Amino acid sequence: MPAVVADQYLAMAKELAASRFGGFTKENIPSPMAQPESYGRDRLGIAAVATENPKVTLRAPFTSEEFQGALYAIYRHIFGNTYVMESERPTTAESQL
Amino acid sequence: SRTVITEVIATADSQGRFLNSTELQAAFGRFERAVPAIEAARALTKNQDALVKGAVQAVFKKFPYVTQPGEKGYGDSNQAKCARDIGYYLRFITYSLVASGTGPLDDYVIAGLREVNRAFNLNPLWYIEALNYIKGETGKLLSGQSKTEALLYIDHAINALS
Amino acid sequence: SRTVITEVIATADSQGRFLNSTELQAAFGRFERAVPAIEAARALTKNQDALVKGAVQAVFKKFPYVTQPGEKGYGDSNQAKCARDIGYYLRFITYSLVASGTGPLDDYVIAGLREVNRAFNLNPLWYIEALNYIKGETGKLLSGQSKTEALLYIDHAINALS
Amino acid sequence: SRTVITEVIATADSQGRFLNSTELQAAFGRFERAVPAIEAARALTKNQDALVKGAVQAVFKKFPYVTQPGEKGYGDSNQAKCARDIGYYLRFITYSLVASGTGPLDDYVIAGLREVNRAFNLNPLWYIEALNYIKGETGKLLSGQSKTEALLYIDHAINALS
Amino acid sequence: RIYKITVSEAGAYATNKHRTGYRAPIRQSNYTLTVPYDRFLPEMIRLHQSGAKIVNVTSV
Amino acid sequence: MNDVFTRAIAQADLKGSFLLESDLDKLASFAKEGVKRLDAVAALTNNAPAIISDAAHKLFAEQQELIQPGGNAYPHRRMAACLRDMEIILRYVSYALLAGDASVLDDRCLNGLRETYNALGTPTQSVARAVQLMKDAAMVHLKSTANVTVGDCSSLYSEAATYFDKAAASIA
Amino acid sequence: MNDVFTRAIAQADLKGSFLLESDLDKLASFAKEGVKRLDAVAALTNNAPAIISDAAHKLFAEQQELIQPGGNAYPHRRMAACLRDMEIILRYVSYALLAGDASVLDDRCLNGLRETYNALGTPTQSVARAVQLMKDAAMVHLKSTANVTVGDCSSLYSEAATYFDKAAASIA
Amino acid sequence: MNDVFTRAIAQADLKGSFLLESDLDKLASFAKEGVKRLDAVAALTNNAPAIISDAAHKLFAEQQELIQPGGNAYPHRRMAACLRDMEIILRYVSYALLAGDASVLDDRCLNGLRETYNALGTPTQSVARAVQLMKDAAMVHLKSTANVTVGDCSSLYSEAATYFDKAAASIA
Ligand SMILES: CCC1=C(C)/C(=C/C2=NC(=C\c3[nH]c(/C=C4\NC(=O)[C@H](C)[C@H]4CC)c(C)c3CCC(=O)O)/C(CCC(=O)O)=C2C)NC1=O
Ligand SMILES: CCC1=C(C)/C(=C/C2=NC(=C\c3[nH]c(/C=C4\NC(=O)[C@H](C)[C@H]4CC)c(C)c3CCC(=O)O)/C(CCC(=O)O)=C2C)NC1=O
Ligand SMILES: CCC1=C(C)/C(=C/C2=NC(=C\c3[nH]c(/C=C4\NC(=O)[C@H](C)[C@H]4CC)c(C)c3CCC(=O)O)/C(CCC(=O)O)=C2C)NC1=O
Ligand SMILES: CCC1=C(C)/C(=C/C2=NC(=C\c3[nH]c(/C=C4\NC(=O)[C@H](C)[C@H]4CC)c(C)c3CCC(=O)O)/C(CCC(=O)O)=C2C)NC1=O
Ligand SMILES: CCC1=C(C)/C(=C/C2=NC(=C\c3[nH]c(/C=C4\NC(=O)[C@H](C)[C@H]4CC)c(C)c3CCC(=O)O)/C(CCC(=O)O)=C2C)NC1=O
Ligand SMILES: CCC1=C(C)/C(=C/C2=NC(=C\c3[nH]c(/C=C4\NC(=O)[C@H](C)[C@H]4CC)c(C)c3CCC(=O)O)/C(CCC(=O)O)=C2C)NC1=O
Ligand SMILES: CCC1=C(C)/C(=C/C2=NC(=C\c3[nH]c(/C=C4\NC(=O)[C@H](C)[C@H]4CC)c(C)c3CCC(=O)O)/C(CCC(=O)O)=C2C)NC1=O
Ligand SMILES: CCC1=C(C)/C(=C/C2=NC(=C\c3[nH]c(/C=C4\NC(=O)[C@H](C)[C@H]4CC)c(C)c3CCC(=O)O)/C(CCC(=O)O)=C2C)NC1=O
Ligand SMILES: CCC1=C(C)/C(=C/C2=NC(=C\c3[nH]c(/C=C4\NC(=O)[C@H](C)[C@H]4CC)c(C)c3CCC(=O)O)/C(CCC(=O)O)=C2C)NC1=O
Repeated sequence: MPAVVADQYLAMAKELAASRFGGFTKENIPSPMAQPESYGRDRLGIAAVATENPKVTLRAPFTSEEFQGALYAIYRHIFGNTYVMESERPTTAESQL
Repeated sequence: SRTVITEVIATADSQGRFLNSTELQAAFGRFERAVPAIEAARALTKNQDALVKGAVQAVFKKFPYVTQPGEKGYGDSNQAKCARDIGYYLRFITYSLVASGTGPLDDYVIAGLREVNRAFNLNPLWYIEALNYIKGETGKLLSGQSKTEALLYIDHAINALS
Repeated sequence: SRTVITEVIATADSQGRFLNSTELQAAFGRFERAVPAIEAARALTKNQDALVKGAVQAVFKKFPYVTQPGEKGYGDSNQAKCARDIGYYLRFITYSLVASGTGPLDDYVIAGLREVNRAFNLNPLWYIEALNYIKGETGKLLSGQSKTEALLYIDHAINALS
Repeated sequence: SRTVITEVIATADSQGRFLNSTELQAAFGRFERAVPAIEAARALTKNQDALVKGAVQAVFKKFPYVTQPGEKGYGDSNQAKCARDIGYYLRFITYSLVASGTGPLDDYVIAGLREVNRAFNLNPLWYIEALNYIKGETGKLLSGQSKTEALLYIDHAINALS
Repeated sequence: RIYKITVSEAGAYATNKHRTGYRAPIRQSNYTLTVPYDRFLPEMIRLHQSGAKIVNVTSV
Repeated sequence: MNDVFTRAIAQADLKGSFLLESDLDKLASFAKEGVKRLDAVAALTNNAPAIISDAAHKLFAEQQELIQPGGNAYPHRRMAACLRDMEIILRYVSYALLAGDASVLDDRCLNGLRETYNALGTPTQSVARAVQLMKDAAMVHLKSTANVTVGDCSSLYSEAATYFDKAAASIA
Repeated sequence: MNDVFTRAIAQADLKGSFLLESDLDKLASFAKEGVKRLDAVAALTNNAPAIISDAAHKLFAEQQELIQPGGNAYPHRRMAACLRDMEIILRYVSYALLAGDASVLDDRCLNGLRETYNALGTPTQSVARAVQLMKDAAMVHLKSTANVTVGDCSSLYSEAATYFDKAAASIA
Repeated sequence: MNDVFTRAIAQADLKGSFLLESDLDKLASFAKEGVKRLDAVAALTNNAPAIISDAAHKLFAEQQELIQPGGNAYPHRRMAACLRDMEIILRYVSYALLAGDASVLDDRCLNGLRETYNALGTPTQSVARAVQLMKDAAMVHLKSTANVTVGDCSSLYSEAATYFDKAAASIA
């Protein structure tokens, strides 16, 4: 029997079905609701504050970078997201910290 | 997801600072690792079907009681779900290899895994055995650096199952 | 100090988790980049005298008023202070190169730099011109990716001053 | 331990006032039908050994593969450890009965149960089956509200294992 | 006045942490909390409620 | 959060006089049936894993788009979230059943729940369906006459039905 | 927040599919141009003070009404917030340039920026002008052949331009 | 924290002198063996549950006092604490192996562990024995030449032994 389709299209079909486990079955179809795992936090814009930014923890001994990053996170949370100027920065409180 | 580039960017951002030399060297390391990781992803994608069917048979061999009726692995639907699950695991391992991070595995598999396993009484030893077969086979499908990358991610999944 | 290994350990530790693929990829990138970095450290260590002398002379060329009576560059004690400070900057730059990270420059120079310079009325632009001279001379001293490593560290110092 | 008397006092101290009507007579609610609980504890204590042996046999019947060589069930030592674990559960059920509170269960069994079973690869379904057997046997050994009391505590442990 | 309270968490605290859980990272047993006079009583009441045992209390 | 007694007391206070003899008869009858009420709350508490496993299995049988790639229960994270929500809503229904009032359920559980699901992209109709299935399994367990003295408890079954139906209606 | 790799992974996951051969080829091409990407990111990072300085100089030369009494950059506090905003936008542009995806901008940098500027009464056209001037100043440092290997980095130029245009278009 | 590079830098900073040629040579050698170090760290990490399981099984075979009622690890919560402590000490040993300096282990954890174990009533000898058994278990995985290029890594074995033994000395 002569070929019914060109080999390029057979290759395309084979490699489309190769990227599925089981190829194309009724049981293994993608969900019509095409939601990624990060759909909700991405559409809400809360991905950064809810999952991505780590919880900043500071213990009794620490290096310089740990201290400075802790201070940045603290000022960006406690003072809202408002710009705190250098004249407003509390020095004695962080010396005690 | 939590990959090298994304960790770099997020750690720098939460500290309100640009990307420094260390962060760029991490990115450079990721870009160098891309070659063996993507070649391993190619190898595991190409051989996905024999891998998954052999893994299901390995599970049934180490856990013979499962196929008997009245328990989890009896029936075509249950075994089809088994193959689907191991296909999911392999898929997300390939995603991790491509992304050069445990991000896809953590977001899509590791998070909430234990609660789901308890809810449906799916024994983690099943999946550990399937991943062990995948490990043995990728020992024979890959070599050198790609082998090490694939093994890293497979062991990550196994360690997070146990 | 903030190094690649340091960031690896800190990030993996704060989350209470063992090291994994992304973290070891960053460490691998650091160990790979080490060779140009130590090359550059050796090159800068051999030429510290000429580099510091030229940097001081470049600062005096760019800000002639500094040397006039009543200003900061008048007196041999102040000239020695200048050369001493530029030697400190160069030494910490080589430390950053060796550690493969801006940790040494951050801890020993950048932290407290603004208030110290404000207190003693030290102009940052002086140090920026000195570091620009050193940056220019690394090109005639270094070639390849070592030049790039040295330049990122020197530009980090310059940005910290600017 | 989270006893109802304990919760009386804890709520009092948290709200920082004396023991009021609700709280004293909630303690009275305990003091009323403690007698069925004490009788259930006594009945469990006398028939403890037959209960433990029967529960071990029920575990072996529902999970026959376990007894086979190469896994947890094999070995007289593991048989004995099974008996000891079922004895522990029964003892803490009796403690919760006499205390009229689940606190002995939640601190001697439930707290840290999942991590321990995961680290020692102990299937919670074994203990669930043993507890179900003990539930069936307390159904026939115990009558009246006493039985009800016992059953709840047993079921509490079951709900902890799932 | 200022009061330094050296508290060493004990098994009564360990059981509470085993039930409730670590929403915050695990820390060492003994440490000192520096409080004013005004906060002193609520601080002591809270440490008692959590099960923590005070090693001692000093004034300054 | 108020129970049947506090509901009666609030209604009496609004008009501003004592609880009538009919009200006190109602409340005394409630307290007399409170033993059966405790049995019902125990039935819901001991069988929560069974009820929620059954409901989840039925729900992902009827609605397969939830558990397949792209679905809102696809990865383990969202599947665990789904089962967790089932646990929570069953918990608040049992609370309300013990209280004899649905104020705890409405006030603490279902008040911003539709808004949450709408913001997250969660099918509120699927959640309502899950609550209905979970009601059916719960009603199977409530009616169980083993281990418990036999007697009429139709009022309790109807009341638990209203609590689940109110949860479903509030979500959807 | 995604890079190019996690974006491809999310697409393949929505399909339920392993990544295709061609997808892996495009990803390996992205990772092979990675060193040029790193040099571009370092050019943005290292010259940021110069970029913000000359952008601000041009902007306050063009729009003098911003620095007049009653303008929006008049007191030092408003001028300082202006320079902080320019600094932040440049930082997130460099983040996006390293990631290869503009997801960081809309996830983080522009998440509520327009609402912020409308609440504050900031002229968003001036912020668009500032971002455009920062693009102009950045392109000089990106194209700088000095002290890096000579090659074609025009795709990186286009990508940085698109990121700057995205920030400007979201603000205005 | 501190690494071997940072240690050398700190020492050279105390004398106020550049890094001498010999120090540069030693650090370059360390960076050369850093690949083998990464392999050793991955060997410890990838088998952490197996190391903990084998060590705990061997220990509770040795010492039945802890398991039996009244022992320091009798209930499930104290067993879980035991396993978590062994987990943490393995994690810190692996961190120190990656760094090459035990600072990561010495400052955060070991300084307070003596006081914690003394207050809680744990037998420090048993904890030290657990760490030693853990070292013996992890040595087997560090020896394994399967899946890794065969070479000489006795320096890594010696350094890991140093970490484990001096951790135990901190507990012991
Ligand atoms: C996600 C990263 C991020 C961004 C982007 C950000 C922008 C930002 N800019 C702000 C204020 C501001 N932003 C500006 C800048 C504008 N006004 C001038 O006309 C210029 C044309 C223009 C800048 C080029 C000014 C002047 C203010 C102060 C407004 C005021 O105090 O009245 C504020 C309010 C903070 C406060 O005042 O306490 C935010 C949140 N914040 C962030 O955390
Ligand atoms: C909700 C809190 C609460 C209250 C208010 C309370 C009162 C109370 N006390 C009782 C018996 C009693 N109560 C007392 C105590 C008194 N004897 C002496 O005169 C002393 C003044 C005092 C000892 C401190 C005694 C001796 C009995 C009888 C003992 C028995 O029941 O056999 C009874 C049982 C009588 C009945 O119901 O038919 C009640 C209800 N019980 C409670 O649980
Ligand atoms: C006081 C609360 C408490 C409980 C409940 C408890 C259970 C318990 N049983 C254990 C051993 C064991 N337990 C079993 C139980 C199995 N044997 C088979 O016949 C059955 C299918 C099954 C029992 C139903 C086995 C096989 C072991 C030895 C294997 C191992 O170490 O994991 C272990 C590991 C350490 C040891 O005890 O030696 C624990 C923690 N331990 C406690 O301190
Ligand atoms: C994204 C990653 C992901 C994974 C991995 C995943 C696994 C997974 N498999 C499931 C079903 C299942 N999976 C299995 C697997 C078993 N079949 C037996 O032949 C084997 C011994 C064994 C596998 C090795 C079985 C039996 C079920 C049916 C359990 C039931 O009755 O609900 C379920 C319950 C939902 C459903 O009914 O489909 C989940 C969540 N889900 C996910 O979203
Ligand atoms: C630990 C908390 C607690 C429980 C569990 C409890 C159960 C309880 N159920 C009782 C009777 C009863 N229990 C029920 C309830 C059943 N009728 C139908 O079978 C239904 C399936 C089911 C309830 C929906 C009925 C109808 C009675 C008989 C009426 C009565 O004596 O109050 C009694 C009275 C003694 C007896 O007649 O046996 C108790 C104490 N009491 C408590 O304080
Ligand atoms: C309400 C409080 C307030 C103050 C104080 C203020 C000062 C101020 N002066 C500026 C410009 C300037 N100001 C000077 C002042 C210099 N000219 C020389 O004759 C002197 C040696 C020296 C002054 C003693 C110069 C040279 C510039 C231009 C700097 C530049 O464009 O880079 C700028 C930058 C923006 C602009 O171009 O206008 C500010 C913010 N602005 C304010 O809103
Ligand atoms: C520490 C952080 C770090 C950086 C910064 C880094 C940059 C870096 N740039 C490189 C070359 C290069 N750099 C550039 C970029 C420049 N070419 C010019 O035309 C443009 C103005 C400009 C951007 C388009 C180009 C085009 C190459 C050569 C392409 C290639 O290496 O394959 C190389 C390879 C050198 C070689 O193999 O010959 C590296 C490693 N690597 C790092 O680990
Ligand atoms: C920085 C790292 C770090 C360490 C090292 C650490 C040790 C530590 N171990 C603890 C408890 C414990 N640790 C153990 C373990 C011992 N019991 C014996 O059987 C074993 C041989 C041995 C384990 C090797 C036990 C049993 C407890 C519980 C003590 C009790 O409840 O009485 C506690 C009390 C806090 C709690 O249990 O929630 C701490 C702080 N904490 C930390 O944050
Ligand atoms: C992402 C994390 C990562 C890993 C895991 C990694 C492993 C790694 N192992 C290697 C070979 C090697 N691996 C080892 C270590 C083994 N040899 C002995 O059998 C020991 C038992 C054992 C150490 C525990 C050794 C000694 C070499 C030879 C490299 C050399 O010293 O020349 C190499 C260099 C060979 C090449 O790529 O050309 C790498 C990069 N690289 C990475 O970037």
